[PDB]
Amino acid sequence: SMSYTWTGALITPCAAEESKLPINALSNSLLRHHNMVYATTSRSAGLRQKKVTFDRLQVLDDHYRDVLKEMKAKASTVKAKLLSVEEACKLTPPHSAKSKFGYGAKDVRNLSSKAVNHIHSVWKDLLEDTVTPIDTTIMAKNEVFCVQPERKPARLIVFPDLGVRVCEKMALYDVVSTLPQVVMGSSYGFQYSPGQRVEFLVNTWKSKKNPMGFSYDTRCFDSTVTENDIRVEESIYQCCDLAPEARQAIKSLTERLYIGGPLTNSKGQNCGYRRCRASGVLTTSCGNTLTCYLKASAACRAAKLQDCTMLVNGDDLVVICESAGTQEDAASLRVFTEAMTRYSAPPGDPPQPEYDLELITSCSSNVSVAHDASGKRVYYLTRDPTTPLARAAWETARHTPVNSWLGNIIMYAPTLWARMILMTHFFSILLAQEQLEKALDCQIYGACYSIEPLDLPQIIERLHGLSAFSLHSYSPGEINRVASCLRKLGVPPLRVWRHRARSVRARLLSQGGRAATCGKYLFNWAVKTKLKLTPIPAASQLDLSGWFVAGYSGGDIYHS
Ligand SMILES: Cc1ccc(S(=O)(=O)Nc2cc(-c3ccc(F)cc3)sc2C(=O)O)cc1
Repeated sequence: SMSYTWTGALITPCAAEESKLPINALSNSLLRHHNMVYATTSRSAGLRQKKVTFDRLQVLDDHYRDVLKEMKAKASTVKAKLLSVEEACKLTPPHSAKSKFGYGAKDVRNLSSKAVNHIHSVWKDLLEDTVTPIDTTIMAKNEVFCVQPERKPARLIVFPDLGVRVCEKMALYDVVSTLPQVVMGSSYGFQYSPGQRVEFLVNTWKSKKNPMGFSYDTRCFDSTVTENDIRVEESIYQCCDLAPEARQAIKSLTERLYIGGPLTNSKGQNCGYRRCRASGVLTTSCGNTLTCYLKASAACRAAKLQDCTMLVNGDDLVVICESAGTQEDAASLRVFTEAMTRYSAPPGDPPQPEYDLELITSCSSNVSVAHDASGKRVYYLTRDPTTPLARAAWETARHTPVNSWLGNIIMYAPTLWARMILMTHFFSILLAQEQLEKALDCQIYGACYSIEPLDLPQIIERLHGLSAFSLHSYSPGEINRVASCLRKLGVPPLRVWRHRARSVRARLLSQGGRAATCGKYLFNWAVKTKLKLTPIPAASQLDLSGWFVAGYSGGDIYHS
């Protein structure tokens, strides 16, 4: 079973593509080494196709079936509801890819008769037809990165028509939003805010007599997902207490879309056929998480890991267990990897045991420690700032659908780099354009949110605590990583950011209201004589319930 079969037709762009970093009057204030930043384009799609195309083989043992039985038992306690057409329409991002049937996302959100009538016809077809493959479009993603030691090819996105996507929501939004946590419990990563993820990892690490942990990187996970895997996923969904109509729709979507289907480029030409995970469907996140959890849990048993605790976020996996010594741990990991491989999940980078929690990277992030105003140790989530800064550079010269700088500030507010650079840089820009009150779209765990920059102090306090505005004395390793990134990209030093931050702060304070609050809390680090920094009122008015519940990457979800 080949993950993909190709016809030879190219994966084409739907518009002009820029690979080199766009430069404007503000670029140099952020970084000088422009040539280090690039965006992937359809021109490298061929390289990616070669990487993701291969045969899959699976050998399923009793551990695999035992874990699946446990998962099904838990799934049977779930009761999910079908979404109405309007509810599903409201979850559609305003700028989602238009339908080829005469209507767009805007029409969907407005509940226009034409869009609504077509959605109903698609739904009706799903109930009556459970065998005809559904068409999908394949595109090369345009993403920004920084040249790495060891340029990456564009990732591929595969998605069905807008009408089908709305139907996916009606049949599965509730399921993908609630089933994972019930089945995986504390191992389900998307139920945690950054701070809660740290808490879980730290408490788990402390729960072992001699902790040992490792991250497991499956090589091209989506391509390793087999027909068996996708049918097993469906069998789990079907354990739920569902309306018969939902069961039919889920069965149909699985047979006609999730298992595989024809691939069409932006020009309308047949590019080939997919027999693996589609990266752009509602169940991509839930499905990968379930499958990764199933295989990893079985592998932990096959390798005889002692008290293994897992944390899974889609294809991202981390395991923390009881150490049996350096030599034995190395042996256990090899067996774990052999098991994963038998399950069709071979590693890209071979896993290695770590005995220092800070050195374990999962979800492209790691736990580190700093100190608050009181001098107390505070654990927080951070990550290598390279990609975040590369994308900020792009966003500095071009307006984009997703403002990664905002999402990164939200998720990494306590970090040295987000505070010193991202906050300072963008608030200066917002001030100059008098766009402080303009809400911006960003993404959290794949879902899109419209957020007002002025609400950041409230958001940060609620999610990270007041200490996020006073962290200092960062770790040697974190300091070295940030310093390295600044040199690599050619970013101005601390003295320059502090100077700018003092100016931005002074300007915000003069604005009063929420702006003044942003200046007081976000930039207290820049002043020589720090201020009070006490709780904030309004903060408790924003509804943050739903932000960290489930993953929706590739799911075309809008939460507002
Ligand atoms: C957000 C923030 C908080 C504190 C400071 S600081 O200058 O007081 N002290 C500190 C500055 C650091 C630093 C390290 C590497 C760089 F490439 C730039 C700055 S690390 C640190 C520390 O306290 O451990 C700056 C920025």
